Amino acid sequence: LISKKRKLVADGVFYAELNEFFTRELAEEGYSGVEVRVTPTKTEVIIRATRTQDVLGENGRRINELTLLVQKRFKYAPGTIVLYAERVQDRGLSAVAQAESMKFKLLNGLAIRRAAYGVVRYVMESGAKGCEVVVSGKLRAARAKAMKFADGFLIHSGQPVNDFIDT
Amino acid sequence: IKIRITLTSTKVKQLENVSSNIVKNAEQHNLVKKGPVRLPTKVLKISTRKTPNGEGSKTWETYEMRIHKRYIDLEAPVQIVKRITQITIEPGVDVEVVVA
Amino acid sequence: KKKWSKKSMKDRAQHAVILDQEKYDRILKEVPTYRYVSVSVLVDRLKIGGSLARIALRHLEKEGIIKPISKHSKQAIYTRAT
Amino acid sequence: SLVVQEQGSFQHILRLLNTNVDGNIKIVYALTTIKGVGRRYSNLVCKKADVDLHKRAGELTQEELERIVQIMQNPTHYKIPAWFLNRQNDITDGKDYHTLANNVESKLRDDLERLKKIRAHRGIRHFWGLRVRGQHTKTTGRRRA
Amino acid sequence: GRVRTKTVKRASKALIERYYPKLTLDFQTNKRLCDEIATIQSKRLRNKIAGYTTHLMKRIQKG
Amino acid sequence: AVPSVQTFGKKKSATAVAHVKAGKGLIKVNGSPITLVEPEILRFKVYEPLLLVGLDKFSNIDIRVRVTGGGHVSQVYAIRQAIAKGLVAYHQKYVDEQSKNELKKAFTSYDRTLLIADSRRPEPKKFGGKGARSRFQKSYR
Amino acid sequence: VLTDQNPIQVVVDAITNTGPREDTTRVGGGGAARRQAVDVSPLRRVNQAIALLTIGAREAAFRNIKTIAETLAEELINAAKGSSTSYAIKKKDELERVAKSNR
Amino acid sequence: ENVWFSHPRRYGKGSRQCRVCSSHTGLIRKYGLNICRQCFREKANDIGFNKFR
Amino acid sequence: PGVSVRDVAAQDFINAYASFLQRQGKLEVPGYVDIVKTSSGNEMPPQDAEGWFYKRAASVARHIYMRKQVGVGKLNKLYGGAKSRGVRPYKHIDASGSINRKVLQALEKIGIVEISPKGGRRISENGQRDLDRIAAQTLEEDE
RNA sequence: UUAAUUGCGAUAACGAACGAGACCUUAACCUACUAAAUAGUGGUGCUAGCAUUUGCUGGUUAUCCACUUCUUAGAGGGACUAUCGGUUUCAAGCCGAUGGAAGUUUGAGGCAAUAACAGGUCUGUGAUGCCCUUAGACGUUCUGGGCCGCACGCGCGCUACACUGACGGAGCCAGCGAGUCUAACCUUGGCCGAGAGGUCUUGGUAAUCUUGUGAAACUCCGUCGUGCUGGGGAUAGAGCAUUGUAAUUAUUGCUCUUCAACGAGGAAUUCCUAGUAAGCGCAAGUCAUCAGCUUGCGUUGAUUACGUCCCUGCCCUUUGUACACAC
Repeated sequence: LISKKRKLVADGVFYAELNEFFTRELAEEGYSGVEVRVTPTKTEVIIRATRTQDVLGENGRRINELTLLVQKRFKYAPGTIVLYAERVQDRGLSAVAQAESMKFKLLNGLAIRRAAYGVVRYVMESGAKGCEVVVSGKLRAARAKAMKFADGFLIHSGQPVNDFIDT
Repeated sequence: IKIRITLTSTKVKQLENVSSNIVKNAEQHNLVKKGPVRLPTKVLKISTRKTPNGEGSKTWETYEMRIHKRYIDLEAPVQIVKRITQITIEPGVDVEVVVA
Repeated sequence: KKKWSKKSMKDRAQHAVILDQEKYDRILKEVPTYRYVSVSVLVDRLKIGGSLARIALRHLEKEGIIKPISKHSKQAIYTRAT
Repeated sequence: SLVVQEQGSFQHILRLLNTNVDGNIKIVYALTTIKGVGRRYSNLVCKKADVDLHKRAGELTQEELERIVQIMQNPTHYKIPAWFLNRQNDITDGKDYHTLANNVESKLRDDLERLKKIRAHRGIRHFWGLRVRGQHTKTTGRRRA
Repeated sequence: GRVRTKTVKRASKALIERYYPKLTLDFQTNKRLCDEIATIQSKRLRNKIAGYTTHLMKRIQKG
Repeated sequence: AVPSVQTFGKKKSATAVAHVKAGKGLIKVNGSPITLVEPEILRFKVYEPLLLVGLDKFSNIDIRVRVTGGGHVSQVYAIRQAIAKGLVAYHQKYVDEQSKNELKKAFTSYDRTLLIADSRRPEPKKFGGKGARSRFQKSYR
Repeated sequence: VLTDQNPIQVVVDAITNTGPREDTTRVGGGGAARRQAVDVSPLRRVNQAIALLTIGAREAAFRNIKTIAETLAEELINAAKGSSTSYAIKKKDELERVAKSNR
Repeated sequence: ENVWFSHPRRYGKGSRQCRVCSSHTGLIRKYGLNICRQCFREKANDIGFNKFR
Repeated sequence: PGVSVRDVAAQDFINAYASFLQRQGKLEVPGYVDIVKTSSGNEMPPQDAEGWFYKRAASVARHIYMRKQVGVGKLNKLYGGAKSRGVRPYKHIDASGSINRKVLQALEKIGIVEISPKGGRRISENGQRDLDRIAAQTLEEDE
């Protein structure tokens, strides 16, 4: 119907919109990632998340609302859009999930040093070859300071960075 | 009835294995066809300045998107095309079927 | 507002643009003995213009005195047949 | 390879259109050097007059100069498509007119003066001596004072 | 810059130490032996290793 | 079938595909005899393989070269390289390899680039300048 | 067509004769930039000969009725023969003088 | 009143706005993605616009 | 033997064919010639006032004879060029569509060409035969 | 020695990490492996022409075949200094002869360590610490303007200062790239015309169409010939219409005109080792309209260089120091 280039660009922008929505609200529900399954007359979207039992809602109401939002937005018949929720092993393999975890920890009021150290220790138990956490901004100070913690080896350049790392 | 199945994805390995298994299915189910016609990789180049503001050296970067396109013509029965649509479906590849 | 130049005048040469009989016969009697024939040499030796030089060359080659070797545009090389 | 001998009927100076003009050069460009007339116009009027282009303005006959000036001062006499004129649909008449050496400056004076007397923006710009085509005057074009 | 990196250095030393009999001076055979006795994730890196092994064997053939 | 050999000549962007086989002994380019490109110098430049090998030994062998891509110089260079390569292929597939080896030796002695394409490929232009290695300028005040 | 002898011979003779056989290089030293005379390689001899040749040709062809082709031909004829007026040799002898004197 | 928005916005950057930060200036319209340049820089990593050269 | 147009030297053949065409002189010339500059990007009229029309007609006939089907736009793109747009740089400018179309119509009337499917013109059989016959006549009367 | 704490090696160091290198895309070889009515190579009826005599061009799309040698995807293979000659505790390396594709990593890029600038950025945002409007507000909008204003100085730039020309007629070239679904883009066509202009669908969700992008300089024949002149195109005016309901402080495109400084430019400074400096252009970006700009690509395509620390910079070591926001 319309051009394939614009079609897949809209695919990308819709992916960005849904990722922004998920990371904006489902973050405190342990949201980690999404992948869109395209099927004739069906849009399956998968979600591997950490706090699945509390993102689910009592008898699938929140999942129903997430579904029916985009359903009514693109005049889908109910059931055509479907989102599935699973839990992945080794939750430390989710940079976004760890990001939102210590993000909430800051608004809770934990110490930055201890909190970041706990995050990096959780990751080291998860089994990362290298972990690196930088916190930048005001640290009981009126001048912006940037500080970092690291363990293991952390490659900084190359397609090994483009693929193997998580940021 | 004189349909065309085309694949316009950007996942190169998923496209490759999709084409491979579709070819294997067609050959093993004895449907005469010509090989998957392969189109030139369409590259989309979008050039953008790094700096949000107007400062810094006049540095540039070019974001690139790649598109691989394949198509195959099938003259195959209604029940068998229903079977092909409903099975051997592999995600990650945007595959669409038209007629003529 | 300032001219900002020297603009000294030229030599005001006597290059001949129109051709009369006293120049026709003059160039006819002066073109012999000249090993190399060209528009530039005609201009520099007869003080004649480009139009007159080309017109005279084509008239002479029509009459038949010297057989040319190349008629390439922007560069005409001629020699006398002796 | 035509050759025509010029007799004593040639004049070292020729006075046409109330201005001195130099002969000895091509007819078309002897017309171009006239004020208000240029390359294309001179060429097309020579074509209408049916004069040999290779010929120079010096070696022309009396009826040839007369037909040249006739086509210059009245194209409608020689069946010209009538839109070739230089100043058409003017203010004074509103129809197609033709301009010559004095005429260009006379009519320029007239219509610029109309602009000044109506105090139009273009006219006031011409009075000030500034750019009237909306050009950029901040940096470029300082050599006019 | 025909020098080789330290990873090529150590790969050559180690794999020659316990793979001397299987490879020889022949370049193509060295390539086709190292590729199969090694798990190299780069064709260019494999070519580097094979070239250094041939250089080492040329060194060994005398002295 | 007819014994016919298909080769090509290449330059910057000019591809010239040459078909050589048993014919009446004529060389035609883009449907035209090779005499009528009319650069008056590139004519002899594309004559060079023919003037070097001699046309006598190919009395009933004809070549049809069709050219595309690139400018005039690149096109005539692809023409000469193709009319050489097809000739060598014919001398290998249908005439003695004894003659083929010496013919390609003569081609190499005349010029290496007639059989081996120029490795001078286009160089991409980088941002920050009008040219591949040319930067815009550099002002101080 | 003029001087019907071998055209390649006369142009190679012009190149050989016009080749600057000795010139000089700038040397800083200290306090003042001075000049010191050296002899030059045949590569640079022939390159400078043809460079001066074509520079004089372009100068003599710039803004005149004379075409670049025949101005270059007459420049080669003068460079092969030697008439103290050609651009190429008139700068060759000038550079030789400013090298010998600087020496 | 019905003349609150009389002046048209059918062309120019009055119409073109970014789909992320509602930008009007710097809107790259190409391919119909309608986002500003810095938003494109930020979201290329996640959308799938990858830098190779 | 059979001699095709792509075998003969372009310039002298075209000139001889134009001279023969001019001597033939039964083409019903329009007359508005000697007014146009043959392009919108040109700045100066052509030189040969009394002619150049048989030149243009023979050129377009030869071009359409070698090609398969080209239109007025293709002819304008091919015959056009760049215009010196003042201090602005040069860009391609198309040739004169009115004269291109009118020579298209004149060649239609003399029957060398005909309308074609897909838009454009093809070469009529009589056009082929007469153009190539006059090519042979030029080859037989040039010496 | 290399471009490199690249390595060889020596050795109060041994063992590790990052950067570098590796890494990935682009261009360059295969006449070989799987595939191209979105095209041809090779054979026939429709074939027409040159023409009669034995060859070239194309169309004829359920009109009959093998393939990709020309538009292409892939375990693809291959330059690892491969072989050899010279110098080096002859170790790492460097200079030379070549089929082979290049033997400066075969090129050109992306990413790029640790620390820092108070370098840009609140003008990218329902992001903020601290001050400002809280109701004749700085909150959203309407009509005009303005950022284009010009005595002047500067900064990438385009055309130039003519004969390798200017102009005129004829012969041909590819590539990066874009293009209309609830809106109307790229425009293939008949036509009325000096040109710019004015119609209904046939073409297109795009190897099929726009687009052999028939582009520009470029090849052949022609006018002018050294006059600030047919060079240079700008400052004036007269007209013709798609843009915008709105050009006007010419928006723009064509025709006439105008014929202005400019005759290669002082001190002073930018890019450059191969298809690259440069000259020509083309596609996209911002596009209702407007490129002289930018991002890339393509055509024509050079002598220059294989060295240096002399000027300007970088790193390391040694060294002096009364410096330490650090000459």
